[PDB]
Formats: sequence, C-alpha cells, structure tokens
Amino acid sequence: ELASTSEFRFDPERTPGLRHAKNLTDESTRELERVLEENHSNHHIFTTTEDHKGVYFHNHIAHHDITIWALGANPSTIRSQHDRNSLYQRQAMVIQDSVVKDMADPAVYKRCLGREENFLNYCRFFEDEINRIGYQAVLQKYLVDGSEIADDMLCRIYMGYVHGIIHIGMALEFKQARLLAEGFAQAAVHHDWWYTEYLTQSEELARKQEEPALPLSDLIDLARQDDAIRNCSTLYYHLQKRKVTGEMCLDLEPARDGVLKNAGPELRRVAARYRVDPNDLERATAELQNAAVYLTAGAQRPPHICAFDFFLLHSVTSSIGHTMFLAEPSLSNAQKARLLEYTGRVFLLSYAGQGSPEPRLDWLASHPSRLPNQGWDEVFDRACYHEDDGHMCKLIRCMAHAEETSRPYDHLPEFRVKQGLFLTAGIAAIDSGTDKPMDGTKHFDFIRGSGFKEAWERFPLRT
Ligand SMILES: Cc1cc(O)c(C)c(C)c1O
Ligand SMILES: [Fe+3]
Repeated sequence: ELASTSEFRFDPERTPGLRHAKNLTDESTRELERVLEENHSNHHIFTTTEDHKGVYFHNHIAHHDITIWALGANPSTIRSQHDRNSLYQRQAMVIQDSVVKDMADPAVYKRCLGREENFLNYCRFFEDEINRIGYQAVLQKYLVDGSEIADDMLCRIYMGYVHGIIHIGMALEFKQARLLAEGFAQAAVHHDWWYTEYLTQSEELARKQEEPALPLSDLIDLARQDDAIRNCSTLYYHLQKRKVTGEMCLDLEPARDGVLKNAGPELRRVAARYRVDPNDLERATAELQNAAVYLTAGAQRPPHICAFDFFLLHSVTSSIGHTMFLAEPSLSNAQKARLLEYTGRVFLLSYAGQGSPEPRLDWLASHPSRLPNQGWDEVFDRACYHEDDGHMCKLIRCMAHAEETSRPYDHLPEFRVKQGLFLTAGIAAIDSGTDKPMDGTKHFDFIRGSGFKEAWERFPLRT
C-alpha cells in the first residue's frame, strides 16, 4: 500500500487519488517526486515565525504540487508553481538523531510537543514508528486508541486551521508514508491550546447525550439561530493592524478571542449534538462533506460575485480525508465515527468565527459562467494555472469529490447541496480567480469574514 517513509513514489495509475484529471503523465509524476523532496528537505512546515503575523502561516507546497499533479499539470506548470511558492519559505530545521531516538521515551516525546524546531525530528520519529509497527498501528498509537498520547495528537491535527488532518488525509489518499510522517509531525509542533480545550470539553458534553443528534447541516443552521453564537465574532479580526507599522496581523484570533470567549457554552451545546452513528458511516461521511460545501459555497451575498472564504474553505479541503478514514480496515467503526465528530465540531467553531454566514444557495446556483461549456475537466485544467499557494485547486478538487460521495444521497434533505450545484460552485470558485491572486503570502481572491456585510465591499457586483 504505502510508498517508503524514505522516498516519494507516485504513479498515475497506482496513486492518482480519489479525484483527478484524465491521462496523468509519467513526466509530471517524476517532476512531482523531485519538487516534493526539495520541499521536505529545504522548507520548514511554517512559512512565518509566529510573532511575524501573530499566527503561523503554513507551507502548502506539498498540498499544491500534489493537487495540481492530480489535476493534470504538465511538468513545466508543476515546476513554475512550486518555484514561485518556494520564494517565501523558511529554511528547514536541523535533525538531531539523538532526539529522534530519545522520542521513544514518552516523557521526551511529550517534552518536544508544540516546538517548531522539532518538525524534522518528529518526521523522522514518525517514519521510524511506521517502519517499526506499520502505519495502521501508528493510527492507533498516535490518533484513535484513546491513550493520553493519542488523545493529545487527535486534537493537534485540527490546530492551525486543520492543516495536520489535511496533511494526514493527503498522505493516505496518495499512499505516501513520507507525507504521513510529515502530517503527524506538523500536528506535533502546533500549540493552539484552545482546540484541545474545545474538542475535549465538547466530547465530555456529548457523552451526557443531553439533546438529540443532528446532521452537521442542521447544526450549521442551529448555530445561526443562537443569539450568542451569531454575535460572538467581528470583521475586525480580518482588519487588525499592528499599532506601529500598520501591518496585517492576527494578534487577536477569532476562535480563542471571539467564539470561545463570547459563546463557549452555546457552541459546545451545539457541538455536543454532532454524534455520528457507527453503523451509518458511508452516508455520515458523505453528509459531513456535503455540509462543508453547504457552509462554504453557501456563504454568498447578492448582489456581489460569488467569492469563497479563506477560513471556511479549510472545511471543504479537510473533508476529503474522511473518505480515506472510511476505507481504512484497521480503524473500528467507532474510531471512524469519533474522527468525523472532531472534524464536524471544528467546522462549527470555524463557521462561528467568520460570522456564521446564512447560506444563499439560490445566489450560488444563478452564477453566470465566465466561459462557455465548462465541466470539471475544463475547471480542473484552469485550476492548474491559478497562481496561488494551492487553496483554489484544493477547494475545486475537494468539491468535485463531495459531488461524487453525495450522488447516492442526493434525495435526502440533510444533503443541502444537490448534484448540479457542485460544478456551479467549482465554476464560481475558478471564476472568482484573478491574474494576481497573491503577493508573497497575502491572498486577494478569497473573502475574509464572509458573514460580515462590510467584507464584501471590495468584491465586484455580478454583471
Ligand atoms: C497565507 C496564509 C496561510 C496560512 O496557513 C494561514 C493560516 C493564514 C492565516 C494565511 O493568511
Ligand atoms: Fe491552508
């Protein structure tokens, strides 16, 4: 199954992922293995120091390179995209082999957590663990077996806007033990303590079963009806400037400083109702994936062009990984259910942070295609040439996957996004794209604070 911990090895037929272009070339695949190893060896998992912008910005190079290979990028496009995103990277941390070995003492493992200088140390520790006990046993030991170490790591994969679970999802999907170690290592060095508190306190509350279980889509809607949740945040988190230089920062963080400060008990009471049925996982997985497209693609405002929220779209891109968790024999139905629950509860926290935008699927559905005769194949190809850090192509590929996992359940009311709206949402995403989507690490094509009317002021009106 999983390629070597020591090397990246992709094949257009053996490792094409759950959703992809037609006719992936060996040439693109070799170029991809080249740039991935350059990225692993030369670039740190964070592209900023924490104090620079106030929160860590993440290295998306692994995710972008893989995604645009999967969508049929030529070797030249892979190189060009990778080279441009390489320019703002931090230099990789040093590996100390004595620390890698000492991390087998749980006291030492625990002492190294939350420290970015340990990123390649943890990568090697996880590569070693995979080779020692195999990946399936790593998932038990470091995620689902309910040890203090596995419960700690289960919260970390969601820290830093769920980049750990995104990385782990991609590793299982593309069958790379080397990317899986990267994933556990990314999670290990995060230190967003409020995720541990929210997910731990929410699981404890859910155990009491005080109110009935709802689909994620119903809980997105329930959050909006709540006075404390709908008012707990502000657009000000996306407009903060440093007093001295006027530079952008996230010194205040919507989740820590807004959602959990102002509406903690109210949100935990909603989160406690996302309880997933172990006997119904194919539908329950597809429903979480639909619900991510609902809250994200739904977050539109007439009379503006369709635009996608930078923070909400990590719900869609994180969501794909549960298709791999579902397909994994070594995980119990109960472990698979718990993973889904954690992901869903984070989706609610993220949604509240962005002002809980009321879905306007009517406005999304009437999106006028900039170009004629666009199907997924045409959208995928345009996503290859979109010059960001990979958010746009991951959003599009993950929505195309949700369309497929939803098709069997298109008649059920808890599936708010119906089959035709997925391609419309894909066209609306690529159509919102411009000729200069980024400047270094700054994004311009995504909205920030879609739930706040003022966020939409710099977005053109639909013609
Ligand atoms: C560009 C960019 C990358 C990131 O990973 C995160 C987390 C933020 C807030 C950003 O603005
Ligand atoms: Fe991201």
